[PDB]
Amino acid sequence: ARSTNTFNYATYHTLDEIYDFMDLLVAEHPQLVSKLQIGRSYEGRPIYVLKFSTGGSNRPAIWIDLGIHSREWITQATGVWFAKKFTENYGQNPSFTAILDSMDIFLEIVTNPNGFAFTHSENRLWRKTRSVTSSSLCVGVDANRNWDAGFGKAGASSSPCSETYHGKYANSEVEVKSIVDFVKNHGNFKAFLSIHSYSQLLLYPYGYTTQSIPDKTELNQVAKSAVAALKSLYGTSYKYGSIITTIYQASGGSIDWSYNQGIKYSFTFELRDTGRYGFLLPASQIIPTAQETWLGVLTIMEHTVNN
Ligand SMILES: O=C(O)C[C@@H](Cc1ccccc1)C(=O)O
Ligand SMILES: [Zn+2]
Repeated sequence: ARSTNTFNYATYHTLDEIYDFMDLLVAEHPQLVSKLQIGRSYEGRPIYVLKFSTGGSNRPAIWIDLGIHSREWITQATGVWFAKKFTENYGQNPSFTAILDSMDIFLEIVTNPNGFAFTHSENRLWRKTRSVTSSSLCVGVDANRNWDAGFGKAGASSSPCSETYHGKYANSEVEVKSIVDFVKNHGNFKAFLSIHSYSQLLLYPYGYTTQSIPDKTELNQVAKSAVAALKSLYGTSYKYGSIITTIYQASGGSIDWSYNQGIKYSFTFELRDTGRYGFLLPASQIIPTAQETWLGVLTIMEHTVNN
């Protein structure tokens, strides 16, 4: 509340709490972390990315996004945690310190502000954006169906009323469009991670096609390593594989897009649990989720810095 050291990481926060946190952290580590506004959401809320950097030109960078699907509250919670941890581990953890010395990290905690507000406001289980319009009384697009990676194919609904609506066209949602433009403009991203919940999966491309990525052996071996890492803390068991194979065919997904942009290291995480609590994971499992997912992510990032 008064400092990032006083913020309660073991509870779920609202939008303004999260935003105010961002500003604290920036304040406490001005040499390490910047706040960027890459856009504004459908209902005009600012969209923020934290950049963690030790300097340099346009260093290779790591993208992380959380909270694309608003009801997956454990993601935004992990995101806050990550932010602090980056600030904590730099100069303490030799590994993490080798990473930031050579790459930047871009973290988007609340990818989907509007639907986030709406989960607190009115329906806890809202998933989509809050876009309106057209020949529909139904609001919102499945932002993780809106990307230009086999847009509109099977694995997404063309019904506005659908929980998996894909929207009117690829990149129609300003929440997506804004990441698209920013990553295309940066042009030096090496990894692209998107955090979801639940069902404990680590996923690489594709979702939209049966076709194998050419990097399949590496990304699988990376996935494998990551999963092994994560499990090490608390013994949380994760399955890994390509989307379509592991979860289901899904079109217009983040990772397919990123990967098609030449960002080799594209992974999505589906965090705890497996169905016991589902989206309404207990405040008590925040920290132990964050810690373990951490190791998973840190393993991807070391692989990244190394190849
Ligand atoms: O919602 C989730 O957590 C599941 C996620 C499966 C997915 C992963 C990566 C890419 C595309 C689709 C989705 O349905 O968006
Ligand atoms: Zn999701």
